[PDB]
Amino acid sequence: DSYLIRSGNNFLGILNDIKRRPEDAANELGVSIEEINSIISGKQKISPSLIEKAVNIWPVNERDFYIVSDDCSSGILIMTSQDSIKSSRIMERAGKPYYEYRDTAMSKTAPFRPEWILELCKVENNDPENPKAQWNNGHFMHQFTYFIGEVNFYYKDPEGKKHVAIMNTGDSMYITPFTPHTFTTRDGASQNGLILALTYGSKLTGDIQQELSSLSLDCGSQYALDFTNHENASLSLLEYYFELSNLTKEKFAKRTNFSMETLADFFTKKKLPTFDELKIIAKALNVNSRDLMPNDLTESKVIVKTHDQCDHWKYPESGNYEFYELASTTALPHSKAFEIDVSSSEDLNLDLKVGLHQYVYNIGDSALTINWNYENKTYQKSLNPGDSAYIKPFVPHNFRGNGKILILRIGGKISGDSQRELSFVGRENTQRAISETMQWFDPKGSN
Amino acid sequence: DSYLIRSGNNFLGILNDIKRRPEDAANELGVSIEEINSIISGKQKISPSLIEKAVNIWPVNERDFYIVSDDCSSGILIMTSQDSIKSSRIMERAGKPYYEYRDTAMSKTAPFRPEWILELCKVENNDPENPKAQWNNGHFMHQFTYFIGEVNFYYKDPEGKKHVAIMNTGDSMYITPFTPHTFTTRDGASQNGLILALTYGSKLTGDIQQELSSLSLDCGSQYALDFTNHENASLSLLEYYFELSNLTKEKFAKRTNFSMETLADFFTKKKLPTFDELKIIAKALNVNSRDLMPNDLTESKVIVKTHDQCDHWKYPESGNYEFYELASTTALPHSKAFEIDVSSSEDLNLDLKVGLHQYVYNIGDSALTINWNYENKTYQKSLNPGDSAYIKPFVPHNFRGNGKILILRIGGKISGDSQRELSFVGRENTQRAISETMQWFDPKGS
Ligand SMILES: [Fe+3]
Ligand SMILES: [Fe+3]
Ligand SMILES: [Fe+3]
Repeated sequence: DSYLIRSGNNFLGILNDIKRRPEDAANELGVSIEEINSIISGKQKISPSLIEKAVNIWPVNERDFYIVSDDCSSGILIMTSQDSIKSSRIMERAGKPYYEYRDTAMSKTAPFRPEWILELCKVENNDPENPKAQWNNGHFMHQFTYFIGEVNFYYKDPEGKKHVAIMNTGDSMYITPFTPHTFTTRDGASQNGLILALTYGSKLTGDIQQELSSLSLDCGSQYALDFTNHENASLSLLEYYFELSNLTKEKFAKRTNFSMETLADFFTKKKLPTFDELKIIAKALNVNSRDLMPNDLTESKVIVKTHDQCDHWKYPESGNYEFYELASTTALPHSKAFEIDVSSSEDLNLDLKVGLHQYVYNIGDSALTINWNYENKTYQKSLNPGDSAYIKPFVPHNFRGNGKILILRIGGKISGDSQRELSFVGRENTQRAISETMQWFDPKGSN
Repeated sequence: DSYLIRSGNNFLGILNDIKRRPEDAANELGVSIEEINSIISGKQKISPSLIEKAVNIWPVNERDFYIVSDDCSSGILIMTSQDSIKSSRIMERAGKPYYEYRDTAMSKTAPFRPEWILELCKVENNDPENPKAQWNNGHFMHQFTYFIGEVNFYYKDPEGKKHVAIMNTGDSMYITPFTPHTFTTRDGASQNGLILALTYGSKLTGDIQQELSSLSLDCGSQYALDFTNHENASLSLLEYYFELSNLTKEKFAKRTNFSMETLADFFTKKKLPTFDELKIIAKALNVNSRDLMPNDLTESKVIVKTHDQCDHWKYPESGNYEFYELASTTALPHSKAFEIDVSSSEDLNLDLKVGLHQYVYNIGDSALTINWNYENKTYQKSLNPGDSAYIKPFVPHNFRGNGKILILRIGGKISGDSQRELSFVGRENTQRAISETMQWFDPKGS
């Protein structure tokens, strides 16, 4: 029923945005005003017949009327090791069993696609060209990976040359979307190698992808700027925002009080604008220096990090956890992967809180408890070995017991531009910004 | 239909992301593998029965299966002044007709909601408290406005006080979402005032709004950082990203090699980190300095800009146009509004090209010709007074003749983070990133 309230708020917002009153919707859609008001109030779900009428007269899409179902209303969603076994499926490559996939904790509200994947193909050497390795085409999802056992991680560099990483338990990696890769188990291993492939979408799924799909490939491909290195990224961003301004080079020079030659040094990669120069350039282009800056450095398309390279620290000061910093890339500043040693059993107090989507997997051999609070209610559930969990953003929680967990945090679609826009709109408006509850004007008047 | 091909590609993407082969989808959904392949190849639209079944076993929502119909297949969509009159609706406030709305050029692929709105209520003075002004509640859409005639722009400040800006032809404004406002016509004016309220969504509509809607208000509201001023924005971002790292303050100090007095001055707003210090903080928090940076300055919630205040220049160097920079705010760096005088008769070059959504309205009293190219096909169409058009991003085009146009450019959801991510993925991967066409692996091998 809270689904219907959110669905009614969604329909009301659609009517506000196109400047249609409830009476206007009834007249233009050929339906009674009672049906329109019953949808707005959340009494009756909107029908497929009404949705199709709306697409026919208004610049709205069918997907605008279907909201996301909340499948984790208590704030944390747990999937058992037994349920993961039931979802098992074997995939063959070149006629022999190659992978076993198992689903882990996912939610309709989060972009996680975390896969338990056992490596069924064994190799006799660590040659990256070994023909036993069956390669994929690369895939759309970003992929973080945690290694368990004697796994070989095969991947290609941008030139197409094959590489392999000889991985062991606690190693981790990140691989950029559409980079081909495959995994095997080394011969002589006590058991088959296993990877926890924590794949996810970021800022190219859902609505944004649809906004691109309606563009021609020639136009759409021009959004992809040259970020192959830091200097190219600086010029690509400068050129893009210079084009956005619709200035001439002469007016641009006159506005910044830079010479035409100074500008020429920038656009030919001869000179790089200093921080002070970048701020003047940004003001002239009606943008922020933040908008002209690339990332601080250019990461490799594939990041490999062995466990011995992981920095660690106690958290919090009391020391209930030991955090291990797993593989990462500044190309995804909101993707945080941690290995956490849990050694605390004295209380139920909530010592962890973070504004990101969270996925958990019990990689130890002991059971752990998750305590959390959500909507004025406190919960406590067990996370056994092989169990996984999804945690909504900002939910205060802890982990209790003696064990080890894998955690991946991602920003989803909110972190970054969206979070910043919501902050500018104002904290007093966040509730209405998330879900509209009133018509955009009162016809009786404000007087 | 290219709709069914894109819709099948979308279904393939869903299966790839959950690691389901066509055979895996057939077994779990209880349907034949021919039905699965016929959807993927575009030979048949997926049924509501199959979608409902997919939502019941997989972490997908129904909206994931409905794609956007391309209603602008030529790259530019034109709406006539007559079509705008046909969409007319007069709205009353406090018992009297107050506005006449008319729709202008819109596309299902773009976030524009641009309204032609005639001010039917006339006021006898310029008092912001005048009871004839009928205020709204504020609305979700960002709003740019271009003024035609003797219009009064009423708005409220953050403290709820009422203001009025005495506007005239060529004036423009921006107003932040949910700021209440209304418009009237000044007396003695020869005709009713008109505004072109070019409203639009940016980065809080659709999926982003859905991602927030499933969170409790307590959790969702914590995404809203304190951006009331530049210093508060700097501390808000620093604290948010410090929490993401899950460091203690002590490990943070050891990682940065900063003294505790230096960190304490940051978190109490005594001192703000220098640019060199900000790079050290970002490396320690495993993010970019740009991610820790706020905007350069804090803009007002309402921006008012008269015609006299608009800088202008000839474009290009040869001089087919005179561009006038209308109202703007660095809170939306991808929103660019221009008034353009066109005085070019015979130049073949397509001299305008920009990676943003574009809205055009003929505000002059003369017709203009728009030339453009899209998908290896050159077009030429007329833009009469009162006609409007939507232009897809990166479409090369020009305007020819003698006249005046209003242009609003917005980034939609693409500009910013999404564009940067697509750039990192690589231009050679753009086709599959936009629409996946192959299974993520070949079951026969490499
Ligand atoms: Fe993969
Ligand atoms: Fe408005
Ligand atoms: Fe006057």
